Amino acid sequence: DTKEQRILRYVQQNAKPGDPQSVLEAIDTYCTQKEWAMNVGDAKGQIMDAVIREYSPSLVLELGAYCGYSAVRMARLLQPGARLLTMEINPDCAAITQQMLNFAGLQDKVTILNGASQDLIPQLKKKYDVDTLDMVFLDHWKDRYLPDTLLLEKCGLLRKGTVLLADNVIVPGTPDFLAYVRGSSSFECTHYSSYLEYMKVVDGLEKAIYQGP
Ligand SMILES: Nc1ncnc2c1ncn2[C@@H]1O[C@H](CSCC[C@H](N)C(=O)O)[C@@H](O)[C@H]1O
Ligand SMILES: Oc1cc(-c2ccc(F)cc2)cc2nccnc12
Ligand SMILES: [Cl-]
Ligand SMILES: [Mg+2]
Repeated sequence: DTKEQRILRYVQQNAKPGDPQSVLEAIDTYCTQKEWAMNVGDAKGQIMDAVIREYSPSLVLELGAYCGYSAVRMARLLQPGARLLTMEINPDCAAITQQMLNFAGLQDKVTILNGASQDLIPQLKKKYDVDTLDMVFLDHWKDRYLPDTLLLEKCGLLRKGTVLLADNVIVPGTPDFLAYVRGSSSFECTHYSSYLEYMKVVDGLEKAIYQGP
């Protein structure tokens, strides 16, 4: 089996169904003690929690689901009726994420889209009945942050005030995206310094609020 399957099995063996906090703790324990994995982690997760609570988004899009850690993190803090869409290109990870959210009891708040963000983003308005997004969490391959941001704009999915929150802007880094949003009059940017998941290595999140065309 794979690392991702081992994470899911550990959660099933150690966490409580319907208890998102126990799911997050089980994942963080496994990934601290057994095998490192690219979950956003508790340090950056706490910053995400604070941002989610501040903005109270009705509709959030996540790019990159992996095992569902960040989806559980965000979905547990959404207000009643608010929703998360998450895109995952790896079908095995899409299935693991669905099962993780099922285990956590958050399945009615989340839709997991199996496919590449660049193929799914253009279908959000027609197939998934999206008008505009309130928040986007970018946490997929780093070379897609800028192209997908530009694609979201082209597709009419951003509104004045849409909050982009980008993981890993220091490590591994996303140089084109970070330079672009910080240089653009269409974004108001703030940097939140933190640490790489499960490591004593500096990382950070960038918040970039869309200002319109
Ligand atoms: N173009 C794309 N569209 C959708 N998912 C993508 C993608 N490129 C990479 N990915 C996925 O992005 C994930 C990065 S890891 C995501 C971690 C997750 N947000 C968490 O914190 O828990 C991987 O599972 C990878 O398969
Ligand atoms: O949070 C992350 C961390 C890393 C990563 C990998 C290897 C290192 F050495 C350091 C950091 C990669 C990621 N890819 C996609 C989404 N999130 C990632
Ligand atoms: Cl951490
Ligand atoms: Mg990340």
